[PDB]
Amino acid sequence: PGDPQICPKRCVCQILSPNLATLCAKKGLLFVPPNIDRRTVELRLADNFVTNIKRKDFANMTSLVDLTLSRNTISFITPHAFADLRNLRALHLNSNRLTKITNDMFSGLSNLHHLILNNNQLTLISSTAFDDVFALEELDLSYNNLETIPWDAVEKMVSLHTLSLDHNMIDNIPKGTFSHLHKMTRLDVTSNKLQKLPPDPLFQRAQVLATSGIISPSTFALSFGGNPLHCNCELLWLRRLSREDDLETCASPPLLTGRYFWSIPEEEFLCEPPGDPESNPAGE
Amino acid sequence: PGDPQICPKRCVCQILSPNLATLCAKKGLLFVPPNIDRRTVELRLADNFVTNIKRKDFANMTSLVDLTLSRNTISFITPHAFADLRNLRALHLNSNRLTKITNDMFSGLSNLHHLILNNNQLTLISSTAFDDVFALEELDLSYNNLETIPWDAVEKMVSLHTLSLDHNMIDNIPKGTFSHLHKMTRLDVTSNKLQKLPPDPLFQRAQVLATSGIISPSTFALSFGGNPLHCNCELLWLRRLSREDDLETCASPPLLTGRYFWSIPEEEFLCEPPGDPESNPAGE
Ligand SMILES: *[C@@H]1O[C@H](CO)[C@@H](O)[C@H](O)[C@H]1NC(C)=O
Ligand SMILES: *[C@@H]1O[C@H](CO)[C@@H](O)[C@H](O)[C@H]1NC(C)=O
Ligand SMILES: [Ca+2]
Ligand SMILES: [Ca+2]
Ligand SMILES: [Ca+2]
Ligand SMILES: [Ca+2]
Ligand SMILES: [Ca+2]
Ligand SMILES: [Ca+2]
Ligand SMILES: [Ca+2]
Ligand SMILES: [Ca+2]
Ligand SMILES: [Cl-]
Ligand SMILES: [Cl-]
Ligand SMILES: [Cl-]
Ligand SMILES: [Cl-]
Ligand code: NA
Ligand code: NA
Ligand code: NA
Ligand code: NA
Ligand code: NA
Ligand code: NA
Repeated sequence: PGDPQICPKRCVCQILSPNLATLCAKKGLLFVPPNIDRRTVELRLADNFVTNIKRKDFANMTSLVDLTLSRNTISFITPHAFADLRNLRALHLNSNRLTKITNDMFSGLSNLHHLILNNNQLTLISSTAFDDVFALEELDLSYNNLETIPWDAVEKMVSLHTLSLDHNMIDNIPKGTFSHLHKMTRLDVTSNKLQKLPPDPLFQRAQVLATSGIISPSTFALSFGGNPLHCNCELLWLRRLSREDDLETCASPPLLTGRYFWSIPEEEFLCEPPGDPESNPAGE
Repeated sequence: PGDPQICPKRCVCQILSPNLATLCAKKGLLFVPPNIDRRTVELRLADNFVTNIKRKDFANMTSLVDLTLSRNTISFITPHAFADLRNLRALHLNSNRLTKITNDMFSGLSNLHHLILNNNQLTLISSTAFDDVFALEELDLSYNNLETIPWDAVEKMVSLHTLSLDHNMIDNIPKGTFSHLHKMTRLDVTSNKLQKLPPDPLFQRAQVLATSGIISPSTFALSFGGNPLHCNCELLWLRRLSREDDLETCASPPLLTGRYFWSIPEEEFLCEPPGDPESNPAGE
């Protein structure tokens, strides 16, 4: 309807026509203010103490595009809370207390290009949780407890140019995930449990080359440092890249344990014919 | 013995007589280097990826004073790991993955004046864990999951001048804890579950006073903001202090819900004679 504009007592509401924005940031709120005009395009709740997301909070916000909950203490989100936002392109949940991501949490958002989850305690993400977010251009999981993510849903995100997994428990990356993703310019796996990384043509751009007539800048940013790397032939493709030394370190095999990844010559990365690994490349 | 000095390959060892220091910081280590001279006074491991503390790591370090493990990913500490350090005055565990503090973890350290635990996932601290640390001048629990701490052990720390509890789940502070602690200059309870705060004479110094012939600086730093304050007569002593407005907010009673703590007049903080609280001050 054509009702007059609603603004919470503690917030500031801006109208730059047609758009309307509700800025509540750093007001000390313990919960989402009850009266927020449903026509708000941008909603800034960041740097508050809100602990809970009620179903009624964001209900019926059709034109809502940016929503920033960052730096709140949030342990719970009522199901179907975001179910009413079709137009939301960006959502910032970072620096909260979320321990889990359910299937129904993000289920409604088709138009979302940015999902920022970093600096939470999340130990788990449900299998279908990312099925509807396939339009994401940015996904930040950094600084969490995750040992795995819905890889099958991630390999279906075509336009994603940034994936930040750093500072997690992730022990494995499936081998074919990035094949169909040609927009990815950034992957940060730093401080994880990875013993191995899958080869991808994208990673061929993670090195600097020159003296061909042009000095080629690095067009892909990859950081694998801080992982318990098991150093064998499977990582040789990575050892062949010409890169800065980030102090990456091999966890295994025992003779390579403790030594810098780039300080090891290429000839000393060895796979053992048939238990390292385990018809591997030697053949059997 | 008089053995030659041991230094790890990746570290730098300084001798300023008599003292010896081993600086391993930011070397990318996945574990504590095995050879570290047992006579080291200061050991800097910060900004590494070490995940585990073995019994042998710090064993037999008698003269060790400062030990900084900060900004590591550490989920486990072998029992009796610190049992051999009598002279340790400072220990920095901050920014790690520790989820728990056992009874045997700190059991050995009498001389410890500084314990920095901030930015961990700790949900629990065992009842006797702090019994031996009674000499602590600084204890930083900030940014954790704690709902309670060994208050009985804390009220026995006489020389403690700083306690940082901020950004936790703590729902209650016992009423008599700070009575015997006259050295405390700082308490940060910000972003907790506290509905109430106990009155203490120390908190009488948390306000600024002037026009008596001297403008008195604030000699005690207290931050209670970001708590679900239940606003009744029990907090009146706090409302009487003349302080900056940090945007503290009452969670309850319903008529005070959402309103700024300092925007409420003193006459509107009311306790109800006999269920708020519950022979309370009205008498029964
Ligand atoms: C959402 O919309 C429905 C109908 O469109 C209405 O009944 C309900 O009260 C609305 N809720 C909010 C929080 O606006
Ligand atoms: C610690 O000292 C004991 C005896 O003093 C010795 O047997 C043991 O090997 C030492 N361990 C380390 C790690 O220095
Ligand atoms: Ca964009
Ligand atoms: Ca495929
Ligand atoms: Ca393709
Ligand atoms: Ca690790
Ligand atoms: Ca000191
Ligand atoms: Ca007492
Ligand atoms: Ca006394
Ligand atoms: Ca809170
Ligand atoms: Cl927090
Ligand atoms: Cl974390
Ligand atoms: Cl970490
Ligand atoms: Cl935290
Ligand atoms: Na906050
Ligand atoms: Na946080
Ligand atoms: Na390994
Ligand atoms: Na680190
Ligand atoms: Na951390
Ligand atoms: Na309350």
